[PDB]
Amino acid sequence: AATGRIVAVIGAVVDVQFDEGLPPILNALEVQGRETRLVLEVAQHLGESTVRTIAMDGTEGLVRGQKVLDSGAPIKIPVGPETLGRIMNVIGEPIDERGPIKTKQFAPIHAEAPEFMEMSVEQEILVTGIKVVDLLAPYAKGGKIGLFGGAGVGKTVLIMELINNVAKAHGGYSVFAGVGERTREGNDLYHEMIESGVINLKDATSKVALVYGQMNEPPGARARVALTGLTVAEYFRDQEGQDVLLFIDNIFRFTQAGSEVSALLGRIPSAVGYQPTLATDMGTMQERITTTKKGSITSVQAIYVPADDLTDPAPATTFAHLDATTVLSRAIAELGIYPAVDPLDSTSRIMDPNIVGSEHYDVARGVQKILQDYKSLQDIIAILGMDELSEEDKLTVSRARKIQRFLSQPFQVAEVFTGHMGKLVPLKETIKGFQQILAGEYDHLPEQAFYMVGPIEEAVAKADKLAEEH
Amino acid sequence: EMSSILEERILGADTSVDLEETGRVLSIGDGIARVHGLRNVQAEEMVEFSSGLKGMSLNLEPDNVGVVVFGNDKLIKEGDIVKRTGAIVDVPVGEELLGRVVDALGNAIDGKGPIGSKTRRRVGLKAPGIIPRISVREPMQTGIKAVDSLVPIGRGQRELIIGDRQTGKTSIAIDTIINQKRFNDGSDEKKKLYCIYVAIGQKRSTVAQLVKRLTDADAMKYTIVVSATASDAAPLQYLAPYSGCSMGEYFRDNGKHALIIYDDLSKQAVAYRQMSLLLRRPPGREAYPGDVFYLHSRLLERAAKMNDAFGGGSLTALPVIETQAGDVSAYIPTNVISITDGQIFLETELFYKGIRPAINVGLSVSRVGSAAQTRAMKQVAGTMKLELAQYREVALLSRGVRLTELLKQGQYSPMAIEEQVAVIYAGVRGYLDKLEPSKITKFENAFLSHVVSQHQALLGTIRADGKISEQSDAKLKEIVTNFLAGF
Amino acid sequence: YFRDNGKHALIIYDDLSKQAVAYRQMSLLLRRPPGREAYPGDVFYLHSRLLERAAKMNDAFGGGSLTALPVIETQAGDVSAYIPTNVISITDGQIFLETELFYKGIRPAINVGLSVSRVGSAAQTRAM
Amino acid sequence: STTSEQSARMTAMDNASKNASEMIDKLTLTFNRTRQAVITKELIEIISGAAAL
Ligand SMILES: Nc1ncnc2c1ncn2[C@@H]1O[C@H](COP(=O)(O)OP(=O)(O)OP(=O)(O)O)[C@@H](O)[C@H]1O
Ligand SMILES: Nc1ncnc2c1ncn2[C@@H]1O[C@H](COP(=O)(O)OP(=O)(O)O)[C@@H](O)[C@H]1O
Ligand SMILES: [Mg+2]
Ligand SMILES: [Mg+2]
Repeated sequence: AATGRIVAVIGAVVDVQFDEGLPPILNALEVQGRETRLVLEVAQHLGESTVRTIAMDGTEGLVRGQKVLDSGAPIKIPVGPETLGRIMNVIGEPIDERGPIKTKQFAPIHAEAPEFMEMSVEQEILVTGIKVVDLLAPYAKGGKIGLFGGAGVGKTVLIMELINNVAKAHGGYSVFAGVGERTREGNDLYHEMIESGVINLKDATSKVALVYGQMNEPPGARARVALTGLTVAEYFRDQEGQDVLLFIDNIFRFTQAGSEVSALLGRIPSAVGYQPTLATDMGTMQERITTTKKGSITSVQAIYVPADDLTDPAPATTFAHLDATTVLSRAIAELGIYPAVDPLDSTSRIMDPNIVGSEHYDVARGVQKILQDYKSLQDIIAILGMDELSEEDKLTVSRARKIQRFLSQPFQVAEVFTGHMGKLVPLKETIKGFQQILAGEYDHLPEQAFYMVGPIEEAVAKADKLAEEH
Repeated sequence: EMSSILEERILGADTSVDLEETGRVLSIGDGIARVHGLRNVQAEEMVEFSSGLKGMSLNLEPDNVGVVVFGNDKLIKEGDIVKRTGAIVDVPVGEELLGRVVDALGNAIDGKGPIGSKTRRRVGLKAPGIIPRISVREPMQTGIKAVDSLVPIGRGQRELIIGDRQTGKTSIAIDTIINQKRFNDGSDEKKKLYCIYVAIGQKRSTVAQLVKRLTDADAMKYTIVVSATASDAAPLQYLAPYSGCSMGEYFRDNGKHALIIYDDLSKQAVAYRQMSLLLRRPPGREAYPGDVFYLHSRLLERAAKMNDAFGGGSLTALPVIETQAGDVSAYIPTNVISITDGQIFLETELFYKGIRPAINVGLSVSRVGSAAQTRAMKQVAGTMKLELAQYREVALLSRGVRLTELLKQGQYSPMAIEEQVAVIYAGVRGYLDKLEPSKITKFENAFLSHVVSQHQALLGTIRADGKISEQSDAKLKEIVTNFLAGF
Repeated sequence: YFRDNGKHALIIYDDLSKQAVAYRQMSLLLRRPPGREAYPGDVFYLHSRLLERAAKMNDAFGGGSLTALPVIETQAGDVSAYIPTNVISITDGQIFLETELFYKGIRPAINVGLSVSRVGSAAQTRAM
Repeated sequence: STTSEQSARMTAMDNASKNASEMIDKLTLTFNRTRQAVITKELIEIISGAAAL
C-alpha cells in the first residue's frame, strides 16, 4: 500500500508525510527498519499530505525520513477462544512466550458502540460476598461497576477479592485488562490464575484472557490497551452470546495517557490540564463496555483518583458511566477499616425497594442514616467530647461506631495483612446482622467485637472471647 | 612523574579525524538548543557540543532539532557546531563503578581517574515484561529493627521512604547500605547486595559527607554514588535516576542483586517540571506536566526480580519522597505511592519526641512483606505487630510502650537479623514488662552485648537455620531470664 | 521639588490599587507577559521605585523631606493579595482600618493590634 | 459538689481549648494548601488564555 516518510518525532507523536495514498484516521502504520514491530496510529490530518500519529511503542532511534508503511486498516488483534489463557499487548502480540495466537479472525480495536435498540434493561443483584458492597451498594449482573480510590487505599485488593469470588464462581469467559498498572501485579495475577486452574497451560480449557499495557509503556500503548481488552470482551459477548466478565485496572490511566499525548498533538489544554476531548474519548470507550440484547458484560473497573480529589475531571467524568460506584476513602483506611469503602459515597442503581426488597432497602437506608448522624456529630464530639452529647446522641454514636466496625471484613487475599482468614458473608447474614445492630440487640457488646469479623455470629463469639479472656 | 604524561596519552590519543555529521546551533536558551542540521540524527540520541558539553536530541522537527543540554547553557553560543555520536543516550555500567562517585553521565568526580568500564547501557531502556519476573521471596535486610520486623523489604521490591524534611530518610538509606557489609564479606555470593545512591538536588557538601560516612564504614567498596546536586543543570538532575537505574540493571541482568536509592524523587519531579515549563508544555496540577507519573513510573518499573531463567537477579529501589507539612495526599507523593509496593512513613511528631527512627507503624506498609522475611523474624514480629496494633488501639498499654521504646535505634548501627530477633524476643515474651520503660534501651544495649560476647553459638544456629527452633527457643529463654536476674 | 529645596512635603496616593490596575491593563494590551492576577512582572518595581522617592535629606542636601501616605484598598481584608503584599513590603508601616471596628463605634476605625510604624517612636514628640 | 464541679469544668474547658487549637492548626494547613492551589489554577488559566493568541 502507501509508503511515507517520518518528518518529525516528538515523544510518542510522529508526523508522517505521504507522497500518495494518505491513510484514513485511526489506521495502523508500520515503521520500517526496526528490530521490534513499532505501530503508529493515525490521529489527525495536518494537510500537506502529512498525518500526525501516536506511537504504540518507543520512538527512540527514529530518524527523520525513515520509511513508514500503511496497513490499510486500524489495529487488528486476534479474537476468539484461542485468546483464553494468553497474555497479549496493545497490538495483539503474545507476551507470554507461548507462540502465536492462532485465531480464525481478527477484530479492529476501534468499533462503534451498540445502538440504543440493543440496550438491555434487566437488573439482577450480583452477590459478591462483601458486606458493605452487598448492603449499601449492591452490584448488578451485566452492569458497569467501577471502584474509585486514591493511591494505596485498596483498589487492587478489592478488585482481586471480586476476581476471586465472582470470577471463580463464574462460567463465562472473564477478561482482564491491565492498563497502566504494576507489571509485578500482572505477573502475580498470571501465576495465581495458573495455580488456581483458571488458566490452563495445557489441554486448553481456560476461561480468562489477559491484556496488559502497564506503567512502563509509552502513552500510546497505555491509551489503547483498554480498547484492546474491550475488543476481546466485545467478541466474547456478541459473536458468542456468552456472559462475559470484564475487569479493567486501572482505567484512569487511559485518560491520563490521552492527556500526556494531547499536548504534543497541538491542542489547547482544557481545565486542570487534561485534553479538551476528555469526555468524548471516555464516552466512545465506555459506551462499548455494555450489556446488549446479544450478550452480557459485567464490567468492574478500578478508577484512580488523583491526589484524592474526586472532582478531578477524570473521576468526575467517569461517575456518569457506571451503575454501581464503590468509593474508597483514605480517611477510613487510616482508621484501619478494610475495605475502605465510603458508606456515604457509594451508590447503586438497583438500590431500590422494588428490586432488593423492602427489608434490604430499609436496613441499608437506616445504616446510612445512622452513619450520617454520626458524621454530623463528629465535630462537636471532637471539640467538647462525648460527655456533652444527649443520651439519645450517645446511643446513636454507639450504634454508628458499631456499624462502622461491622462494615469491615477480612479479605481472603489480605491474610498477609489482616492475619485473619478471609470471610465470605452471604447476603442474608449481612442484612440480618445489620438489622440487629440497628434494632439495639447488641448495646452491651464492646465495639472492638465487630472489627474484622464475618457474620454477626462471629461478632458475638469475639465479644464472648474478649469478655472471658479480659 | 614525567613519563606518566608520554605514557600513552600522546601515542594513544585518538588524534584521528573522521567524516562527522554536524549541525549548527540556531538558538540556545532555557536549557534548550534549537540546532540546524543533523539530518540523520535519531530521536533521543546523544550529541556533543563544541564546548565538550553533551545533549539529548529530544524534538526532531522538520527544520531543526531541539536538544536538551546536559549542563550549563552558558557554554553554548549560536553558531556552535554540534556533532552526532550515533549512540542513544547511555552510561557506562559494570563492576568498575563500585567505589566511584560519578555524575549523571558516568564521569568520575572523585579524582581517582577514569572508570575502566567496558560495557555501556542505555538510560531509557524498557522494564522487563510479565514473564521475566518472579515474585519477591528473598529478604533485603536493612538492619533497622522497625523496618526489618514490621515493614520487611524483599529483593526486587520498591519501597517508598516518604516524610517531611529532616526526619531521617537518608539515614535509613545509609544504614541499609552499611548493613550489607556483613553479606558482601561473607561466602554466599547470592546474598551480596551492591548498593547505588543517586543524589538529586542535594547539597554537594551533604553528598561528600555521605561518601565519607560510607568510606569510614568501608561501604564504598561495593557502592556507586551518582551525584546530580543542587547546582547542576536541571537536565542532569532529570537524568541521574536513569543513569543509576541502568547501573543497577547491569547487576539485575547478570544474576546479581543491586539496591538503588533515589534521594530524592521529588527533586527530580521539580527538575522535570522546570524543563517542561521551559518547553512551554501545559502545566497540570501544581504546575506539573501531564507525564510526571510516567516520569517516575517508567523508572520505578525497572526495579524487578527476575526468575531463574533470566538469571535470577534483582534490583530493589528505595525512592525517597519529601512531603510538605506531612501532606501525603499531594500529587507527587500519591503518584509514587501508586507506583511503589509500600511506604515507610516517617513522622515529625515522632522524630521530635525522641522516637528515632520515626517510623509510623500504623501507616507504613509493605504490599509484599511477609513473603520476604526469615522464619525467626516472622515468628517474633507477628506477635510484635499484633501487640503493637493492640497498643495503638488503646492509645495492653505497658507492653506497647515497652515495644515502641524497643524499636528505637541509633544512627549508623544496623543490627544483624539474629540480634534483632533476640531483642524482639526479649521484648515480646514479656521479659521487661515490669522493667520501667526508660531503662529499656540501656537493658537492650547490655543484653545484646551479652548475647554477642558469650552466646555466639545460639546466634550462629539462628543464622544457619533461619528459624528459632524450640531448642533455641528455650535456650534464648534461659539466656534472657538469667541476664534479667543479673540486670 | 519641595524635598530638594529644603522644604517639606507630604504626598497621598489615593489609591495605589487603582494605579496598579491601570498599569495591568496597559501592559496586558501591550502584550507583555502576565503574572499573578495578570499583573506584569515589574508591577512590584512600579510601586517601589515610586515609594522610594520619599526620603529625608541630610542637612548637606537642604534638609528637606517627602512623606508618603499611600492608600490601599484590600478585598475582604485580604492583605496578602499581590498588590497589598508588594506595598506592605515596600513601606515603613501601615495603618489598618476595619469595617467591624467601623461599626462598633470605633472611629477612626484603626485596628491597633495590626497597625505598625517602625520609624514611629523616633519621630514622636517627647510629651506624646 | 460545688467544688468538684468547678474543677471538672476547668479541666473540660482546658480540653476543649486544646482540641479547638488542634483543629485550628489542621484547618490552617488545609487553608494554605487551598490558597496555593487557587493561585496556581488562576495562573494556569491566564497562561493558557495568553497562549491561544
Ligand atoms: N535513627 C536516628 N537516630 C537518631 N538520630 C537520627 C536518626 N536518624 C537521623 N537522625 C538525626 O536526625 C537528622 C536527620 O537527618 P537525615 O538526613 O537522616 O533526615 P532527612 O529526611 O534526609 O532530611 P533532609 O531532607 O534534610 O535530607 C540526622 O542528621 C541525624 O542527626
Ligand atoms: N481488604 C483489605 N484488608 C486489609 N488491608 C487492605 C485491604 N485492602 C487494602 N489493604 C491494604 O491497603 C494497601 C493498598 O492496597 P492496594 O489495593 O493494592 O493499593 P491501590 O489503591 O494502589 O490499588 C494494601 O497493601 C493493603 O495493605
Ligand atoms: Mg490499582
Ligand atoms: Mg536526605
